[PDB]
Amino acid sequence: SDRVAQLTIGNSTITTQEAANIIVGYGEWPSYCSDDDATAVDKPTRPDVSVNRFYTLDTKLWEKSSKGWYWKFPDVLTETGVFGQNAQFHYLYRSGFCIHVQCNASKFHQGALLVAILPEYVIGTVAGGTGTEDSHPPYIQTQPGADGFELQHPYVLDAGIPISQLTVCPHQWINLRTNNCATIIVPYMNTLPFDSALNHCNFGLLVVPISPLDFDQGATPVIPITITLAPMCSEFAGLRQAVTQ
Amino acid sequence: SDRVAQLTIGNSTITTQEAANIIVGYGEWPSYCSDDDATAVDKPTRPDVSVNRFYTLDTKLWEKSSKGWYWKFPDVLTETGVFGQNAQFHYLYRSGFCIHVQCNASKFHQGALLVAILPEYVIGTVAGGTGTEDSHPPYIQTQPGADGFELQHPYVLDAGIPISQLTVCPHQWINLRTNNCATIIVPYMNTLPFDSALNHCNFGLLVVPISPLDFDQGATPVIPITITLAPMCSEFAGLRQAVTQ
Amino acid sequence: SDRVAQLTIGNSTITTQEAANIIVGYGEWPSYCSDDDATAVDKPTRPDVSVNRFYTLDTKLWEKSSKGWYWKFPDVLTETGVFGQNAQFHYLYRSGFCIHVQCNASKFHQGALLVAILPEYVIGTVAGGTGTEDSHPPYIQTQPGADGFELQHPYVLDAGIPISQLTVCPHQWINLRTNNCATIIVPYMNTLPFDSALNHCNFGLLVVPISPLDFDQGATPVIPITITLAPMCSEFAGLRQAVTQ
Amino acid sequence: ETILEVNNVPTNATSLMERLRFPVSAQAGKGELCAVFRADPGRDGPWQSTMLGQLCGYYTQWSGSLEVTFMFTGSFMATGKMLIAYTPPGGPLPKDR
Amino acid sequence: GDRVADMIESRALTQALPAPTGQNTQVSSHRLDTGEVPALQAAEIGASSNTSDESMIETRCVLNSHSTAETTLDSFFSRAGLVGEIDLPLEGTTNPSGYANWDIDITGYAQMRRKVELFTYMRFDAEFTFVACTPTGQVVPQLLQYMFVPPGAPKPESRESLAWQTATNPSVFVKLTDPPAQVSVPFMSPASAYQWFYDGYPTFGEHKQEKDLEYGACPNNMMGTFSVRTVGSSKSKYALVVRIYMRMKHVRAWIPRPMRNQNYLFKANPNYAGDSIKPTGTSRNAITTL
Amino acid sequence: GDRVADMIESRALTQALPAPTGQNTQVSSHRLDTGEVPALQAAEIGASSNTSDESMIETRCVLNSHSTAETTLDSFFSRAGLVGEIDLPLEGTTNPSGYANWDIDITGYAQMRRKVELFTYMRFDAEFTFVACTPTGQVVPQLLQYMFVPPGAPKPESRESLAWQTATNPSVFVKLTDPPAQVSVPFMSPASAYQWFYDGYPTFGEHKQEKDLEYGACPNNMMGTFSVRTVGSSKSKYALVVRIYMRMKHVRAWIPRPMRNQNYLFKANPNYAGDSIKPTGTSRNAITTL
Amino acid sequence: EIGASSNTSDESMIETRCVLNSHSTAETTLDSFFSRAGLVGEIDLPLEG
Amino acid sequence: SIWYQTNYVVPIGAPNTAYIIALAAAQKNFTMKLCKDTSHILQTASIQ
Ligand SMILES: *[C@@H]1O[C@H](CO)[C@@H](O[C@@H]2O[C@H](CO)[C@@H](O[C@@H]3O[C@H](CO[C@H]4O[C@H](CO[C@H]5O[C@H](CO)[C@@H](O)[C@H](O)[C@@H]5O[C@H]5O[C@H](CO)[C@@H](O)[C@H](O)[C@@H]5O)[C@@H](O)[C@H](O[C@H]5O[C@H](CO)[C@@H](O)[C@H](O)[C@@H]5O[C@H]5O[C@H](CO)[C@@H](O)[C@H](O)[C@@H]5O)[C@@H]4O)[C@@H](O)[C@H](O[C@H]4O[C@H](CO)[C@@H](O)[C@H](O)[C@@H]4O[C@H]4O[C@H](CO)[C@@H](O)[C@H](O)[C@@H]4O[C@H]4O[C@H](CO)[C@@H](O)[C@H](O)[C@@H]4O)[C@@H]3O)[C@H](O)[C@H]2NC(C)=O)[C@H](O)[C@H]1NC(C)=O
Ligand SMILES: *[C@@H]1O[C@H](CO)[C@@H](O[C@@H]2O[C@H](CO)[C@@H](O[C@@H]3O[C@H](CO[C@H]4O[C@H](CO[C@H]5O[C@H](CO)[C@@H](O)[C@H](O)[C@@H]5O[C@H]5O[C@H](CO)[C@@H](O)[C@H](O)[C@@H]5O)[C@@H](O)[C@H](O[C@H]5O[C@H](CO)[C@@H](O)[C@H](O)[C@@H]5O[C@H]5O[C@H](CO)[C@@H](O)[C@H](O)[C@@H]5O)[C@@H]4O)[C@@H](O)[C@H](O[C@H]4O[C@H](CO)[C@@H](O)[C@H](O)[C@@H]4O[C@H]4O[C@H](CO)[C@@H](O)[C@H](O)[C@@H]4O[C@H]4O[C@H](CO)[C@@H](O)[C@H](O)[C@@H]4O)[C@@H]3O)[C@H](O)[C@H]2NC(C)=O)[C@H](O)[C@H]1NC(C)=O
Ligand SMILES: *[C@@H]1O[C@H](CO)[C@@H](O[C@@H]2O[C@H](CO)[C@@H](O[C@@H]3O[C@H](CO[C@H]4O[C@H](CO[C@H]5O[C@H](CO)[C@@H](O)[C@H](O)[C@@H]5O[C@H]5O[C@H](CO)[C@@H](O)[C@H](O)[C@@H]5O)[C@@H](O)[C@H](O[C@H]5O[C@H](CO)[C@@H](O)[C@H](O)[C@@H]5O[C@H]5O[C@H](CO)[C@@H](O)[C@H](O)[C@@H]5O)[C@@H]4O)[C@@H](O)[C@H](O[C@H]4O[C@H](CO)[C@@H](O)[C@H](O)[C@@H]4O[C@H]4O[C@H](CO)[C@@H](O)[C@H](O)[C@@H]4O[C@H]4O[C@H](CO)[C@@H](O)[C@H](O)[C@@H]4O)[C@@H]3O)[C@H](O)[C@H]2NC(C)=O)[C@H](O)[C@H]1NC(C)=O
Ligand SMILES: CCO/N=C/c1ccc(OCC[C@@H](C)CCN2CCN(c3ccnc(N)c3)C2=O)cc1
Ligand SMILES: CCO/N=C/c1ccc(OCC[C@@H](C)CCN2CCN(c3ccnc(N)c3)C2=O)cc1
Repeated sequence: SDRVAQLTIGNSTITTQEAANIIVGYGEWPSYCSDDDATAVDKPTRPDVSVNRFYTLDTKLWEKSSKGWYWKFPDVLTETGVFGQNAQFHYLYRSGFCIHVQCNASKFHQGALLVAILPEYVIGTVAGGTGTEDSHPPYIQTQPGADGFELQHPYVLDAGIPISQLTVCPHQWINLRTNNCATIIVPYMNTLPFDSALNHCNFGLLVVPISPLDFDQGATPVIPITITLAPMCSEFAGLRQAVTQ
Repeated sequence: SDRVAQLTIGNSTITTQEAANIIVGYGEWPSYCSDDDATAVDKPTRPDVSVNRFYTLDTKLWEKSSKGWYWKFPDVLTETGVFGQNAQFHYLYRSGFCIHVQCNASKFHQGALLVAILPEYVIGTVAGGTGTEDSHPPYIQTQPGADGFELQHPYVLDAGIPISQLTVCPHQWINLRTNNCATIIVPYMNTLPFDSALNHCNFGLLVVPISPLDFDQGATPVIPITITLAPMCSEFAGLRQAVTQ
Repeated sequence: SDRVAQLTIGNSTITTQEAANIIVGYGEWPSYCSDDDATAVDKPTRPDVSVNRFYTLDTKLWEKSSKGWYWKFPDVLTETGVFGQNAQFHYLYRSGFCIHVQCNASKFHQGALLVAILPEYVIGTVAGGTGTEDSHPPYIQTQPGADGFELQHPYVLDAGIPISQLTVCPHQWINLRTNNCATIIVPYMNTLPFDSALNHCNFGLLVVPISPLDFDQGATPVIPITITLAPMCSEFAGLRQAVTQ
Repeated sequence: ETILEVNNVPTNATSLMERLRFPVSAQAGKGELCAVFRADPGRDGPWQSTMLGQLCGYYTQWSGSLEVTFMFTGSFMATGKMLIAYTPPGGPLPKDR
Repeated sequence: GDRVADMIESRALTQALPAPTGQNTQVSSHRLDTGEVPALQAAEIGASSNTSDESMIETRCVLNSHSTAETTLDSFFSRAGLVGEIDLPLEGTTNPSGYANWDIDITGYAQMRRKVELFTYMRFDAEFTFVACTPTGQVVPQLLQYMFVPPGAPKPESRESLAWQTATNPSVFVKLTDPPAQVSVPFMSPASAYQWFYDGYPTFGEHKQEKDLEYGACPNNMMGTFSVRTVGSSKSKYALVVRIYMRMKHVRAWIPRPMRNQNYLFKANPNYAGDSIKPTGTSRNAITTL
Repeated sequence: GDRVADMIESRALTQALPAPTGQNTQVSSHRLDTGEVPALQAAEIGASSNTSDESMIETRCVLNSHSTAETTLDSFFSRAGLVGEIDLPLEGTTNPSGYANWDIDITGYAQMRRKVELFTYMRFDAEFTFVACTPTGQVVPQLLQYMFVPPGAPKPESRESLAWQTATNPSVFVKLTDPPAQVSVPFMSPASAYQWFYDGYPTFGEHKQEKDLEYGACPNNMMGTFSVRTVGSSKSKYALVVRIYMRMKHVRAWIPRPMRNQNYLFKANPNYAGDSIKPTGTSRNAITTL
Repeated sequence: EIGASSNTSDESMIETRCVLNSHSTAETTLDSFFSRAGLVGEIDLPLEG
Repeated sequence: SIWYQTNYVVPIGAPNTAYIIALAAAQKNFTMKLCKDTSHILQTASIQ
């Protein structure tokens, strides 16, 4: 009654029969902006079906020597579907997300992942190596899009913060002896109630193998990791022509 | 709701998630000596935490050609901890026992054990082979202590009684396809309500592989058997200086 | 009705028929730790008979030129009996003490003693004689055990405090024309409600002849002083393996 | 709950992710020591990675019981039993199980 | 006088139901039902299986009136079995002077010993009977004195001794023309049950090889010495045997245990033949035949 | 769930009466009475004698209105005594670079130490005051930073260190033209009382001669380090002293003990001079004179 | 792997006593952790430089 | 201290070396007091 689930929203459902449990980030569901909070005076659009779908984005192969990946949300979906068309026309934006990452393996493979969220995941550099040149990260390390980006130094998460206490932020583990998926429901976290969808990326989805993959030779050596996400309770405002960046 | 358990008493707990069930020996829990039964007229000591602990004693390796082992209780614990200090100071003694024997294996290993109790397990010898010389067993075969002792002829249990009807006495099986542990709760069985802890050994824990261990070569060849026991409702009387034997 | 007494606790009693009176140190009996005071969250052991006994420890001969002795409690009983076994297994400890010191003499001998308690009796040295070298006392002067230790300079009690105002602390006199024993009941005095029994010695029993022994030659020249003590309301916590020091 | 680094042995920059987890393996024997660590969040050691041990770095004195959770990340069909023993103070590093 | 809440807070699972007859078999029918299965048990629990007849086969209403009174302990043990034999020969080595001290150990013959070794602790009254005769079988006009020597009483050392005055010991004077002397004996042990098995030593101290003779010897079971002499100053002119039969009554037995399958070799120890460990049953050449 | 009667059956003698003034003396007369004697006490009981004035001498009615408020612990201890002195000289050996770490041990001066060593356990709040000046006495326009380093915080190692940023430590910035900086300090110890005497060792293990330095050192009493620097990157042009005065308030003291009579020699140990044990009083040539 | 901190208490792991915990949690609030004046800026106004 | 109680048994085809991740937190009776500055100072030079 906990191992088996089904998440239907929009026209797309996903079934899982070896889940762990759904955690709701910071204990509350995504919701619409109340009139106590809103400052924009134009009526928002709320598509309510066409953008609240599980978008399956990409597939990272996980071998025995991987480091970890990250996806900046919502810039994984400003190139995809009716979410990517409404977020490019409209200046303002708010939504929550239901984030579901699948990674199946046999009952002989082993290894654990820490799929975790963290809001305002800013990216530092190696500062020129020795630490004296103020190098800023490029635009693709900042906002990789639906392609994702691989961590260089996952012990410090490319930001000088340790991964050992990433477990404070909303997370759950995918260890291949127990579960194969990890649902994380995230509300809209930001100070101001709407923001731009092209500039500001509210959070980043860190997916790091902490305990590495291991399997005896003869088993299937290709163990993919696919993340599917669904913008919940999304609404846009401030209509103008299409910007792409 | 039966496969998973937890036995906490004292400051030590043991968890098991592939148990069979707890059997209570002869249908009753260990209890204190009532004033209808007691004959000693000094007030007993009852330590109630410091001696009601799961003492993990030893580790017998079980290979494909083993015979069986036995431990004489309570002489496995007259050398260990605050039980071994209270039983050496005090002449009288009574307690029950919660006896938990672990033996894990993979889902490819096979084999079954008969971990059984029997009260007043007296030990015979081979009578000089042909059966004409009255040989008595030595002190180490009689009371091996926490080291245990291996059975010579397990079909007759070194006492001329067959193991085929050992299943009368309180027992349960560890077959490695179903369970990995076997809890046996034993009350205090003896005629007189207290007795000496150094001379009289109330019962013996026979642990005999009946169906032998078997596994194809490549699996883990070291399959240990560890027994943990907890004196429940123990009380001592008759304080004097320390005897060791 | 005051000269004759009997102190039975545990399985051991002592009779006295020329006592003075029992004084209770600081006006209160030893008691168990209430739940307003306790901070440890494991259930304490309370042996209640096996450790609340009058342990007769040693015998100091008192001649005409003695200085005085001291015993650090409870380190006189961390080598003796079931108290010495429970205090070596358990980290925490609290108890009171009933301290009874016997010294009989004839009706022609004379002399007086000041058997007194004092809590936190720390020991200084002679500072290298002239008083310029920071010498610390050795471990045997600090904690002599059941053997006791003889005072070097009893006028300053080896601590720079005069014996003339030791009479503030709980005490009573053994002058050989009136009494032959001195019962001092001491509660548990320490800041924190339990402490270690191997490191911290709560108080010291100073037994100093102030008025010296005197007798004409022909009388019995051997006048012993034996101290017997009984831990009252003792309880231990924090079970681990045996430390001895 | 927050990742305590019991395996605080490796130090070079290419193997700092080795610290977060410590190995178990098929022993050929009886009761071997897997890992041992100090159980106090103030002392320099394993507890400096957890947020219990770094918010306690701002406070001089702490109290209360504290929990340690061990997640086994092996395969499905690999079983075993581990003994996780907390020794109270005074008692030294234990020599056998 | 406490403020703590730890001290102020500081039983059988089975009920003996009356069962005079074996239980009836109620009518069952077929069942085609998932979910519940009465056949598939778990024998690794260590419980005997509670599967009945009705949930395995279609049965009829059988009113079982078969009594279970023959199988009680008072009907299984109250049969006088041979537990001792005392020889009083005319000339020989074994008791040549017409007295014999037979210490009461009823584990000397393997039919009474085999039954009472099924249980560990037994508490019972007994009535002993002393059938005495010449070794050829015939009865002779000879007077005998049996007497019971408790632990501590003086053992009689000869026929014409002083301990046969029986000032406080119980004694029986029967001649052989009479019927066999039958006396009842109470439960005399200091413990609450005669334990047939005492895994332990009676005395403290170091336990070397010279004093392993005490192993298994409990003083709560050895209840004295039974002495018998031919009443007279002269020697009697008849060789004698005295067979001792005892039946147990008012029996309470505790803690069953496996029944002996190897031959008995000695008294008061379970020593068995080492090279001659025989199987507990008969055998056959193959398993797929009969 | 017990049938035993042993487990189911399993406090101060003195009452604090209010006494604002010393007690009155009621009128007594003579008494010529046998049987009862108020003079003859028994000092071997170990009790102070309860003999009053009235039962030794004919007294008058004296209404004693002498208050006992000056002798309470809050009036005996709430006086600011010198417990520390910190030197910040221009050039020298002892702190030549304008910082000083003085760990808070108030047993360094023998007037405040002598009073608070009367009691064993004391629990108190304190208000420290830091009177700072040039060694000639005059005040100079110099800015100082005091900061309190608890056990575990980084000790500042220089004047221009990073630990002087005081992100969480409490710190006081006062210049010497100002009045003395006075801050109040709570009861900070982990134990329930600052014990002035700890007969024991803090750590376990064997106790050899090399680590007898820990004897008498309790961690519940050492409460950190008080650090002071002249605020600036350059060196200050004024030699400085900082005298620290503390008075105790909200005082609770337990377990009195004899007051020191030998000279103090070191901090945190009662070591005394061995050849120079002086008597606790003055002396006279004979006992029968004055 | 749920991603929840464990709700196992003291009482269901070890035999415990009644401890009335009166240890206050007021020092750990945000208004007591942050209301300390820390050095956040330094401004130099030198004579010549 | 963490001790093997029986073993770590595997079938053929499973990896014979597994990894345990140790997570740690406090209970609900955990309190702290007397706030101070931390022991590590995360700065060496002037932060530019
Ligand atoms: C002029 O001149 C110049 C100079 O020379 C030249 O140049 C050149 O070029 C060429 C061309 O390109 C080249 O060659 C190439 O190479 C490549 C590479 O290699 C390298 O690298 C690798 C990598 O690694 C990785 O991975 C692994 C696993 O796999 C792991 O383990 C590791 O760790 C790593 O990881 C990493 O990375 C990743 C990525 O992804 C990530 O993720 C992670 O994170 C990490 O970081 C490596 O390994 C290698 O190494 C090597 O070396 C070393 C030394 O030191 C050693 O030790 C090792 O062992 C190795 O060796 C081996 O190997 C190799 C291979 O690799 C070989 O060759 C050798 O011999 C040996 O054996 C390196 O470094 C590669 O890849 C390639 O190969 C390919 O090709 C060939 C022909 O061509 C063949 O034969 C092979 O087989 C292969 O094939 C494959 O692949 C493909 C593509 O990919 C595919 O499609 C296919 O299908 C196949 O697959 C298959 O098979 C396999 C087996 O192998 C299996 O597994 C699977 O499943 C399937 O079935 C090539 O070779 C070169 O290099 C250069 N040079 C140099 C010097 O380098 C030029 O050219 C000229 N010009 C003209 C015009 O000519
Ligand atoms: C003078 O002279 C003299 C005369 O010679 C000499 O003497 C000598 O001495 C020496 C020294 O000591 C010796 O040698 C040695 O030996 C030993 C023994 O052997 C024997 O025994 C065995 C046993 O068995 C058992 O077990 C099994 C299993 O394992 C089973 O199956 C069976 O059944 C059994 O069981 C039983 O027992 C048990 C016990 O525990 C119980 O429990 C049960 O119940 C039962 O009862 C046996 O087996 C053997 O056998 C043999 O032989 C036969 C004939 O008949 C055959 O058939 C067989 O097969 C065998 O053979 C094989 O093996 C062997 C071995 O064993 C080899 O050698 C051969 O070659 C073949 O291969 C016998 O009888 C042993 O043990 C040893 O060995 C060792 O060492 C070596 C060198 O030194 C090496 O190389 C090896 O490898 C080994 O090593 C191992 O071990 C160790 C110890 O233990 C360890 O530590 C290590 O680590 C190792 O382990 C490893 O490996 C393995 C493989 O092997 C594996 O498995 C594992 O896992 C790991 O990895 C030695 O060799 C001898 O003996 C003697 N002699 C005679 C004749 O004997 C003297 O010395 C001189 N002097 C001078 C001065 O020099
Ligand atoms: C080489 O060379 C070297 C050099 O010389 C050598 O060395 C040597 O050695 C030796 C041997 O050891 C030695 O000898 C010895 O000595 C010893 C010691 O003496 C010393 O000391 C003492 C002590 O005192 C104490 O005590 C008292 C009482 O008693 C008191 O009074 C005091 O005060 C003191 O007190 C203190 O101490 C204590 C202890 O306990 C404490 O407690 C307290 O607190 C305090 O502090 C002393 O006294 C002495 O003195 C002396 O001297 C002086 C001079 O100045 C004078 O004045 C005096 O008077 C004295 O003298 C006298 O005495 C002596 C004795 O003592 C004599 O001898 C003389 O002659 C005179 O008379 C000193 O200083 C001792 O002890 C010893 O003696 C012993 O022995 C002998 C022989 O041997 C004998 O004869 C004697 O008698 C004795 O005996 C006794 O003892 C024992 C043991 O203890 C016993 O057991 C016995 O039994 C006896 O007892 C008895 O008797 C008695 C009488 O006496 C009585 O009382 C009782 O009761 C009983 O009956 C010895 O002598 C030496 O010294 C060294 N040297 C030098 C110089 O020193 C070497 O050896 C070489 N080598 C080789 C090889 O040879
Ligand atoms: C004129 C007077 O006539 N008197 C007759 C008469 C008859 C019998 C009698 O006492 C009968 C004692 C039996 C009832 C029980 C014998 N028992 C107890 C258990 N035990 C055991 C236990 C463990 N190991 C061994 N070897 C032996 C054993 O042998 C006393 C007096
Ligand atoms: C800007 C920030 O301004 N901060 C000022 C400031 C002032 C004081 C302060 O803490 C005062 C501590 C005292 C009240 C008690 C000192 N105590 C306790 C018992 N003890 C003992 C016990 C046994 N042996 C020895 N040697 C010594 C001892 O010395 C902290 C901070």
